Amino acid sequence: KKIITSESVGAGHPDKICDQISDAILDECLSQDQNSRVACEVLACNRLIVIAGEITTHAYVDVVKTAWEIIKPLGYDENDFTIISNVNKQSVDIAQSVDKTNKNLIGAGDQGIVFGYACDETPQYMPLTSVLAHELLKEIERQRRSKEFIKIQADMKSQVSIDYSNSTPLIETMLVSIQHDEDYDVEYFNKKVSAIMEQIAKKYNLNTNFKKIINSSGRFVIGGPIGDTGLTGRKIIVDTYGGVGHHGGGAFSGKDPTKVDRSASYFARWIAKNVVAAKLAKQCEIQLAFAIGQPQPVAMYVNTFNTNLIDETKIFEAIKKSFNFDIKTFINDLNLWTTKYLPVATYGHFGRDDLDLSWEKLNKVEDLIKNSKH
Amino acid sequence: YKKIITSESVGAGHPDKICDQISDAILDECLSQDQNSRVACEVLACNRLIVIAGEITTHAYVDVVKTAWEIIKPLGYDENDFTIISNVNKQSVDIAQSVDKTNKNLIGAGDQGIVFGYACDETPQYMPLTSVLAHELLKEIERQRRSKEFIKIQADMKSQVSIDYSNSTPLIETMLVSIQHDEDYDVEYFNKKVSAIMEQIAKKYNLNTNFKKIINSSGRFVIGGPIGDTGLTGRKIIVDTYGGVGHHGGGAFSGKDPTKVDRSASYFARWIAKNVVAAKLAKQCEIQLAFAIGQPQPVAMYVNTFNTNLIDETKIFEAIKKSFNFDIKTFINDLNLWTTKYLPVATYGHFGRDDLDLSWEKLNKVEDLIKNSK
Amino acid sequence: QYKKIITSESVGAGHPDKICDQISDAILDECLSQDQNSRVACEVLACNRLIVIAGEITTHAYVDVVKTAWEIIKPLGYDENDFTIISNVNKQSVDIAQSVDKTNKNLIGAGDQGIVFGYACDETPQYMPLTSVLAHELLKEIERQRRSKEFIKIQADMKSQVSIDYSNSTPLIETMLVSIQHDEDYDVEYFNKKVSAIMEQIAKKYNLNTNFKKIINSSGRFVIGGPIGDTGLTGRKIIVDTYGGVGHHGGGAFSGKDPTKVDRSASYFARWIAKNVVAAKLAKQCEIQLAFAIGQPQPVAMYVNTFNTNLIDETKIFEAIKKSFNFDIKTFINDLNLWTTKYLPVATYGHFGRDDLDLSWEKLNKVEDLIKNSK
Amino acid sequence: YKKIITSESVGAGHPDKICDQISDAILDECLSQDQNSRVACEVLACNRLIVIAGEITTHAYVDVVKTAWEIIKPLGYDENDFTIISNVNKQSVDIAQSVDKTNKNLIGAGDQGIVFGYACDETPQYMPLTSVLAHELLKEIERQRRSKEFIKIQADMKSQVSIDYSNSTPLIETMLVSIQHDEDYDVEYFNKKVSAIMEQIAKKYNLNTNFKKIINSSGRFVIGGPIGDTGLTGRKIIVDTYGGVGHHGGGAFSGKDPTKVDRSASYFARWIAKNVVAAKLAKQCEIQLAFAIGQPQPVAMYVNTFNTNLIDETKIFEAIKKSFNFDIKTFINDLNLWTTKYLPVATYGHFGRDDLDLSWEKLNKVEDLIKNSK
Ligand SMILES: C[S@@+](CC[C@H](N)C(=O)[O-])C[C@H]1O[C@@H](n2cnc3c(N)ncnc32)[C@H](O)[C@@H]1O
Ligand SMILES: C[S@@+](CC[C@H](N)C(=O)[O-])C[C@H]1O[C@@H](n2cnc3c(N)ncnc32)[C@H](O)[C@@H]1O
Ligand SMILES: C[S@@+](CC[C@H](N)C(=O)[O-])C[C@H]1O[C@@H](n2cnc3c(N)ncnc32)[C@H](O)[C@@H]1O
Ligand SMILES: C[S@@+](CC[C@H](N)C(=O)[O-])C[C@H]1O[C@@H](n2cnc3c(N)ncnc32)[C@H](O)[C@@H]1O
Ligand SMILES: C[S@@+](CC[C@H](N)C(=O)[O-])C[C@H]1O[C@@H](n2cnc3c(N)ncnc32)[C@H](O)[C@@H]1O
Ligand SMILES: C[S@@+](CC[C@H](N)C(=O)[O-])C[C@H]1O[C@@H](n2cnc3c(N)ncnc32)[C@H](O)[C@@H]1O
Ligand SMILES: C[S@@+](CC[C@H](N)C(=O)[O-])C[C@H]1O[C@@H](n2cnc3c(N)ncnc32)[C@H](O)[C@@H]1O
Ligand SMILES: C[S@@+](CC[C@H](N)C(=O)[O-])C[C@H]1O[C@@H](n2cnc3c(N)ncnc32)[C@H](O)[C@@H]1O
Ligand SMILES: [Cl-]
Ligand SMILES: [Cl-]
Ligand SMILES: [Cl-]
Ligand SMILES: [Cl-]
Repeated sequence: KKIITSESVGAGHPDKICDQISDAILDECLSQDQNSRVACEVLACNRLIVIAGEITTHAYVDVVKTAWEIIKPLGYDENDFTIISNVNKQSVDIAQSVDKTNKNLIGAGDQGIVFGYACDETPQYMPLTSVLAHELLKEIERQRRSKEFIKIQADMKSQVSIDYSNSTPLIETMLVSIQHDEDYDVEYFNKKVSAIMEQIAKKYNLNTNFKKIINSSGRFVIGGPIGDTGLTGRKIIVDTYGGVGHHGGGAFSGKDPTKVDRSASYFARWIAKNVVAAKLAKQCEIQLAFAIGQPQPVAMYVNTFNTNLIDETKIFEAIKKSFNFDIKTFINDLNLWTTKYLPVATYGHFGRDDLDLSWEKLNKVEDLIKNSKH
Repeated sequence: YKKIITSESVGAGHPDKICDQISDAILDECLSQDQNSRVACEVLACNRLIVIAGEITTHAYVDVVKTAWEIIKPLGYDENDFTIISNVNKQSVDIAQSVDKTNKNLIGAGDQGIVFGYACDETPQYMPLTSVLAHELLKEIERQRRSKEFIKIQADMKSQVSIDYSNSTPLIETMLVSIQHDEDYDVEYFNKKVSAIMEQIAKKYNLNTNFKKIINSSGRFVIGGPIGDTGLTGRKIIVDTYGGVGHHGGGAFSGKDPTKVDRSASYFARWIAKNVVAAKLAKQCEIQLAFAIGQPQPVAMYVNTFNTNLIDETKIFEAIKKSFNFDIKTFINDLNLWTTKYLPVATYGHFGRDDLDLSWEKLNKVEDLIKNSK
Repeated sequence: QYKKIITSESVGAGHPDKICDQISDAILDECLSQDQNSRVACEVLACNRLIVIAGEITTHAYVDVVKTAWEIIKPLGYDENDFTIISNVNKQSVDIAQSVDKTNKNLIGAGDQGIVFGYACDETPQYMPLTSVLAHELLKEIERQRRSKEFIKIQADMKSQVSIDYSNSTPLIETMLVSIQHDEDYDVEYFNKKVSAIMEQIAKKYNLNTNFKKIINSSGRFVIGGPIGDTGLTGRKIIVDTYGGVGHHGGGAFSGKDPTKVDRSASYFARWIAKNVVAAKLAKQCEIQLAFAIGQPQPVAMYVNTFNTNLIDETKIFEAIKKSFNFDIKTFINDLNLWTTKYLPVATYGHFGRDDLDLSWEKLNKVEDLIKNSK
Repeated sequence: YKKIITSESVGAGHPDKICDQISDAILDECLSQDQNSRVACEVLACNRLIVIAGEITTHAYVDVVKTAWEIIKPLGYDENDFTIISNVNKQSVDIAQSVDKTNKNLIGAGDQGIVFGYACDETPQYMPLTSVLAHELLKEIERQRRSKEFIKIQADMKSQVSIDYSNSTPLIETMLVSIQHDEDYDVEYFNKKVSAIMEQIAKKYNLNTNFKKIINSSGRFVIGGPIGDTGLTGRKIIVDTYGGVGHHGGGAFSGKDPTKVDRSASYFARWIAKNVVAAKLAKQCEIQLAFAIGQPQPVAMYVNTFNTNLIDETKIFEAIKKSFNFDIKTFINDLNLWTTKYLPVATYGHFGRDDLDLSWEKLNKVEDLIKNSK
């Protein structure tokens, strides 16, 4: 059997708490000052939250109040954490490279490599393993908040394995771990989780006879930052493509759009998704590489995994003709100065049928089709 | 239209790598005193603060300040440069009971997750050439910084290497380096030193010497280390692994004892893949393994040979299953992970290190694989 | 999500409203085969174990309504003892008849007042909305497979609904939904796989994406069906019969009606105009509204809407239509051979864009006239 | 070239409307006795037969003969005019299990389907003027028939009004009425009465009086009601709604309890559209909603403002999502659909009825829409 597996984590997972605080701080800066330079990193461990990084802005963000906005809906209060604010300014050496003399150009905020990915497995143009893993946790957290699923807490993880041996996928295993109250009823808990798992499988017209692994540790009462240290940018595969897509290593949360790790990753997704939606391939991955201070990528590679429906050279040419690779220009084309990032800090940045993200729009299919012709 | 693949590396004074080094230095000290330590040490370094956190249950005592100074003093920092915060929590007893089975003789996985192992035949290291070259550039620059053969530079540095794989012999397309330099440097001397190092590395691998060189594209890099950019443990996971050519499941290595399968199973998967390729069963091999917390074996496995298999894929899969022990306690012991020193892999990658002697890099399973693949 | 997601439906041959439309039109066809001057307005109700055949017929024909009903219901699996049949056939009001039969002038007066809309667009080779085309194709294929036994343990009552995202210039399928009546002992895994493959095969036939949401038997159980599960009546699927909610509708039903009922004949006429306008490349979409008065031989109003997709001035389209078509009711009925057309075939799967049939109102025989008259 | 739009209405003695009235009178009787009734009552009226059929599961008992007599006696019929057939089946238990969820806080949609809600600013009713005028003609004639101000007429009648929208002020182009009359009527009196009523309605809406009048074009209409034409429930769905100016999804209203979304969601969509227009977000608004049997929320929505939007269409869409709850059970309760009497909307249209007090006609969401659209 060909068994592929991906994961997700919930809103009370400690790494995700950090991503949410980073992006909530970013969103508050950008709401006040659209030219903010923000690289906000957070650490959450036991009873300490550290808010750090490099920010140059006209805004003022109350980082304590912002942190409380993320942690109060998970059950924490104002006395649970020491908060350390260590906000440095952006290095003037980086800033002079980004802010070019030509005021219509933005130089890349760093070197690096990013990958964008899309496939035709799901309506989201995402790997089915990742879609199912996120949907499981979104439903559990929805029920936790509405009180349809009682005596659970917000720290949780999922993992879904799919059998791709035949042309119809089968679910092989669904796994969930959910932090629970000391006085929980394990029979009620197992039945709730089993039902949620089946409901998600049925929503995607899949089999319902898969293995279920429910709270395999056998006890999960200690959780959140008490059980495990969180840091920003430690769930980059959960944030992206579940291990089916390649990754260049850059984290998203807490970064303004001049950080190409974020903005060019969104751009690359937008390209790949439109290539696949245009039916030029079943799977498409776009690698882009950058040099600090340079306003365009220094390299690009387009991989269609032998699923291309037209010549690879024509795909590559259609992409070059249909997209503008100037950083300032693609930041503007995707409205990244006015996008709210907090909503993508949980449950993935891509394929979000619950959100309206610019990099998910299929508005380049007509250009790609026209530019790919004979 | 050329096929250009790009990977990166970072130096010992890069702030994320400072954190990885402190994490692994702390781990090495714990394991030297107590081979049953449970350690998950996470570090943040920003401006003038180093935060040492995570979850440790041990009979050892580690002087975290002294350990941090051992990493930062060779980079030019002193005892008054950083506030050091020590926030060492204990391992959750709920996780511990799942890992330390009542049985004895078994170790349960320390978490769920997915890991990937990768190997290819491009280099004697069985690693992607892009990654090998990127690391070799920075190792040589840092060697010269310490010997004073390359003056007026500092320890924060990055590299990026682009290779053109359009034809059967790879060609270097671009080598890029950024190196933190002193205010009073001589840019002409600096450019000449870097150019020569780039050519020397290319010649060491018998490659072309006519490639593009991008040297300090920002045009000024005086501010650096944690002053210029916040570092965190486990934020260079692609640099630590396969440079974007191999998949990644998202787990970080540094600071973790071998019961954390993100580390131990990633090493195990590498060991498998490298032996597959060394046994000439394939030119490239990638192995995915998935885990469930508390369970002593993987819950899923997938083997990809990218259509470079020299025998039937099913026989490779079977030979792997027959030639390795998938029990976690057993593979931890087969790789001598309780007595391996991790600090040396906290810079310049955990894989393909022909400068080190790592158990997961040994070609001691070739014989078994060949026998079991009939 | 913020999107232009447009949705249309279809229903199958064993859907209870469609059973009624088929019995209505089969009765009409038998009358017109015997007497081309028949006046027929045949309405059918099917509930539980009763079929009522009613309406107003004046004819020299004789139709065996029981035998006709059995011709519709036997291929769906019913037998001769499943329904009580009530035949309540009244004559056409002589007050309506004298208005329609203008023997004096050689004219036909409209059989009623009313408004009709004809519609066409360039999305499909049928010149129909893609949502409607796909919805019908799904059910035609499932019913084809039911009869050939390629798809087992299903019954004839079924519905489909297709949602397309038109937010950008290329349409993408958003959702395909089907509900199919199934046997008690069915295998849900086999059923899901069969439906999924049919859905994908229809998408691929039209060169569309195959990664859309699939909603398959959302009720979770559909063993009770046909008139037992739901009452059918003639003329309760007028949007399925026409343009799936993309086109406007004036409210008139088609089935069971002879061509003097302008609800039917003028609807067909308006489709014929709209289709030819679009095929002539005068517009990408065209909707024609016509209004009538009982006893009057021509429409009392007309409006032509090209939805801002006109390729030439709207006044020239309007003029070309007036020069190319004859709006006298008797004349357009004869131009479309409506007295000799068989209507049973259009009582399932829609009256328009039927590339599986040869309908007069679907012929592109006015394109040359429209192009010439638009200059 | 004039832009002439036309709509119709029919009177209380029209045979299709007789059926709609008996359907809704039966429904009202069921709901007065049992608010959890499930009712889908369909009626056929032809020559001398009335058939009362459909699917009802209830604790109520309705005397269907007495109910039918309550509709037909004020139209001049008596107890010996019709054979009455009662064929009341129960609701399919297969449908019922889908609608009446185990989770008793949800109602699943009673069927699949598409509904459209519409509103425009042409009249105080927020309805197309053509429809408003057509209904007003027949309401006034029927009022006069009953008060004996218009003698020697009967209750079967129809109207049709054509308006020229070529210029910014609408002009009436044609008014057409047909009214069933006694054999011994005086045609001159009748023509003058109808002409005056037509002028009186035009003057009520401040319109022109120079339009074409088409009065009893057939030239004789003594035979009428079910003797002249067969009626069925749900055969005037355009007259019931928006006169051909709004789109329609094909579902009928009369005889259905609120779990049939063809009715309840049509009312809900009207309530949205009307409030959008009253809030001055657009001059015309049409809302399409699609449903799946057993699912408690719509599966699709589209909002069309016909390029008359006064703010961005995305902000209208967002304001609607924030201001309305799309859960079926919730919108049924918000509109008090279990306790609304439906008989009054079975003649003269279900929308824009400034002579009734309908929940879906209340402008009680304008403040929410304005607030949520900033
Ligand atoms: C407070 S902000 C803006 C002050 C003033 N409104 C202005 O435009 O100058 C100025 C600097 O404070 C630093 N800073 C430190 N903590 C901060 C916080 N919580 N929010 C915003 N900036 C902060 C950043 O480096 C930032 O560039
Ligand atoms: C298992 S912990 C990671 C290792 C931890 N750092 C240690 O000291 O062993 C990682 C994630 O698993 C989840 N987790 C925490 N305690 C758990 C338990 N008792 N059972 C299952 N999952 C748990 C939480 O989401 C947590 O962030
Ligand atoms: C210091 S250790 C060893 C003490 C004594 N040797 C023993 O065997 O119990 C005990 C606990 O201290 C906590 N601790 C806090 N900081 C520490 C540090 N710097 N090194 C080791 N353990 C630390 C860990 O949770 C660990 O389990
Ligand atoms: C450019 S910084 C990352 C973004 C930064 N947090 C900011 O506030 O914009 C990332 C890495 O690039 C390198 N770096 C820092 N300053 C640099 C410069 N002035 N030129 C080039 N590379 C630099 C250092 O290795 C640093 O860790
Ligand atoms: C049976 S038809 C034709 C009889 C005879 N062949 C003739 O030419 O007079 C005469 C009338 O019967 C009434 N009728 C009742 N049931 C009928 C049916 N089943 N087929 C045709 N006409 C029917 C219609 O009103 C029709 O005008
Ligand atoms: C759902 S029924 C209509 C409401 C019904 N009269 C009642 O009493 O609730 C309308 C159509 O849906 C289909 N239908 C019937 N039973 C169904 C079921 N159990 N699941 C799905 N669709 C069904 C049939 O095509 C039927 O004509
Ligand atoms: C008359 S009601 C039952 C009266 C009894 N009060 C009860 O609660 O059970 C029971 C069934 O009768 C059927 N029925 C037949 N004709 C009916 C009618 N005229 N009014 C109500 N139900 C009728 C419906 O299917 C309904 O669910
Ligand atoms: C004209 S009839 C429709 C077709 C009719 N079933 C037939 O057999 O020809 C439709 C409606 O028009 C009205 N109508 C009936 N007889 C009429 C007449 N003599 N002149 C005008 N309208 C009439 C009634 O309102 C009736 O419900
Ligand atoms: Cl984790
Ligand atoms: Cl970096
Ligand atoms: Cl239906
Ligand atoms: Cl009518």
